[PDB]
Amino acid sequence: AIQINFIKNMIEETLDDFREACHRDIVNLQVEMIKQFHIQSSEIQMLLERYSLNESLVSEIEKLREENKRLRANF
Amino acid sequence: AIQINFIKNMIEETLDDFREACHR
Amino acid sequence: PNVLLQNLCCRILGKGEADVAQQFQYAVRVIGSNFAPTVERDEFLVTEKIKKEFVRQRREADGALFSELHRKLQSQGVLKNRWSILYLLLSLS
Amino acid sequence: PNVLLQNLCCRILGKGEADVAQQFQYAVRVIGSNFAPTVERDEFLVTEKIKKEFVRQRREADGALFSELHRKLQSQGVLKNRWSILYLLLSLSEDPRKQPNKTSSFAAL
Amino acid sequence: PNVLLQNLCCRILGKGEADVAQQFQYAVRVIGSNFAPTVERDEFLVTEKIKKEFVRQRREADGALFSELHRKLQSQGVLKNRWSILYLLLSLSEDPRKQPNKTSSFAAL
Amino acid sequence: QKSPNVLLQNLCCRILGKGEADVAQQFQYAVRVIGSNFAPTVERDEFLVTEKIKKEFVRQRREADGALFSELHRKLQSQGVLKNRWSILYLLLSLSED
Amino acid sequence: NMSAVRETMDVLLEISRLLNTGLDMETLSICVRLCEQGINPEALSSVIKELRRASDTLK
Amino acid sequence: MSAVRETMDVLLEISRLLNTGLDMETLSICVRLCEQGINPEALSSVIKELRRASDTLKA
Amino acid sequence: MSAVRETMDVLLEISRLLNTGLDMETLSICVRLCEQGINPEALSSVIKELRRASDTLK
Amino acid sequence: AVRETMDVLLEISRLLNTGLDMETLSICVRLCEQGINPEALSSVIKELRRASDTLK
Repeated sequence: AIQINFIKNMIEETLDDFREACHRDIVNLQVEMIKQFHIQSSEIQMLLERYSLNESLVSEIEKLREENKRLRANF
Repeated sequence: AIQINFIKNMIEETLDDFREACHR
Repeated sequence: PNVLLQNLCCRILGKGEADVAQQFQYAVRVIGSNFAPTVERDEFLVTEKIKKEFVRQRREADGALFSELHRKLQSQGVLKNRWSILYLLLSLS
Repeated sequence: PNVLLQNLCCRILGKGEADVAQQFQYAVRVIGSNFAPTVERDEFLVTEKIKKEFVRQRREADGALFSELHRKLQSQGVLKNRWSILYLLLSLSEDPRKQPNKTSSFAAL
Repeated sequence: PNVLLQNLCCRILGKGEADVAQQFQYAVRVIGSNFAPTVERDEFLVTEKIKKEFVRQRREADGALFSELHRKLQSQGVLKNRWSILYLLLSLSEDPRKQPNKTSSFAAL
Repeated sequence: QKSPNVLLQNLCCRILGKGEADVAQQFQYAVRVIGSNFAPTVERDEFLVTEKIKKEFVRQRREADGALFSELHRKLQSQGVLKNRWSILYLLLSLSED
Repeated sequence: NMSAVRETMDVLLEISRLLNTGLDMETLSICVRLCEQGINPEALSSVIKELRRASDTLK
Repeated sequence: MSAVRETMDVLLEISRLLNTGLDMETLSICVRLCEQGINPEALSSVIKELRRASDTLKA
Repeated sequence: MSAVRETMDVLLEISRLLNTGLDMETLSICVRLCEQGINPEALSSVIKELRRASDTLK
Repeated sequence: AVRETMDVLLEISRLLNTGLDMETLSICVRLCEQGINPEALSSVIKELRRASDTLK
């Protein structure tokens, strides 16, 4: 048991070092993941937005307001 | 004490192979 | 809690805002993901793991000094949960 | 930093500048997502590891040779992160007795 | 390869000759991703894992039998893709133990 | 009745401490999680699970309570209403607390 | 039949209490019914922890 | 045609012992894809989702 | 605030031993977050990633 | 400095039976000196080699 107590301690400590280092990495994947969901959600939204509200829409909206008020001006 | 070191050294060898495996 | 999270975010990037709205929203996202502690209220072990890491970096003199600093906190008896802050220091070790 | 990555993509793959696109979007994203280093500033574990690799490839002679060239890098005083190039080489090691998957038109599968 | 994977989908489901389009689309995605398999080529290494697996379900007589079958297999045809088939089967093994739950009410949740 | 859908809602309603229709938003989220597959760490042998529960009792410094657990186990086996004892046993083991 | 199910519940209930649980008898009943109806043990364990956590943030 | 059939037959012997639980026809497709280069890990994964999908459907 | 600062000095020193730059201001804020019973694991994920973001950029 | 180092690194790659180009290693020195994690550097290049294989 004297030989054993020495060995036993060594072994547990190195398996713990492996568990704490591996643990830290898995915290980094999880974080990297969430962050990427944030980034891609910002990106897709932005590229989407430009065309959804494209110039084609903007011009015809603009056109509609100015005309309706000028009409009522002549009535 | 040499007998402890001997076991220590062996254990280190198996953890290194696993580290690189876990890394892959 | 919400504003204490917002303050922290501004301070780490450098004091005063300069388009850090996104970074605060990102941290709100992180805090809404449920993580799970490995040990809870076992402050003594969290000190022991730090020390094992300091031998691991070959920075053993730092490891003697850290023991004095935790013992300081232990005497003062401040309530916040001592384990919470130490667990923060372990992740950054 | 970007310019460097673009030069890696364009050069190896050849000039599509729109057919080397994939690697480039891939590249910026992968490096920007932060993680804390593992196998860093512990060059002793890395040298030993490459020697085992040689031992495995049935080239005992190349391991003593390697050790000599390794010490030659130290004296130059250049290349801040030595470990990272060594780490890279080891990943892509292969034994002289097989060869890993090569196929093309993988999109079809 | 498009034909082969589509036929793969249709066969397993035992029906659906253009209704398995959705499952197909997924399969094309998974295959288009990349892997790094732990143990890459080399016939000895895969045979050793298969024998351990045989012993573990308590099918000893089968472990001994398989080894003759492996030498036979080789003799009948020689590939560089031999290992990929043996590793494929390995991963795709099934345990005899337990019921594999219900599917007659598990569908509904 | 007791269809899966009806039982998962009742569970959510009481544990979240909010009404039936007011736990919906979490109710949908709950369906995705269960319909994404996992596989237990212990897959083979009913005994492998039991010994684990028994080891846990010792660890918590509650040796006496693990003896009591063996006795309960015989009771469960003899009545035979359940045919997936293991699922129930792995599930409480996981939700163990101090 | 009524008696038999009660005893089945009763034994499980004793085990849950020894191991410490936050579930009541009603919820515990529901879990078993899920067990019989299929449902690998890990998915069930996970959905519970996330739902337990969300309740504390709310209250 | 002679060479090919004789590896498959030896291949079907292993599959039934090792408990693959796949069909003959399907295995030939698995082997053709390998010889043309596929990753093994991906290939088992696809098989698995398809397999589970079939059982649920029938009931 | 005086008590919070005193604690904050002790954490600033510990932070030097591991060799991480943190402002004094951030070390005070961490204290508020654990008194409120904030999850230390979410907390660390914030500290790690935003300090690193700041260093790579500059 | 970059070139001198590239020749010694080129010697090592040849021993491992691992093909890398002259150019890759030189760019690598540039990335290191700016700061790159060892995992990242390896991962971009490993994928870039496989991309080149599929492409042709």
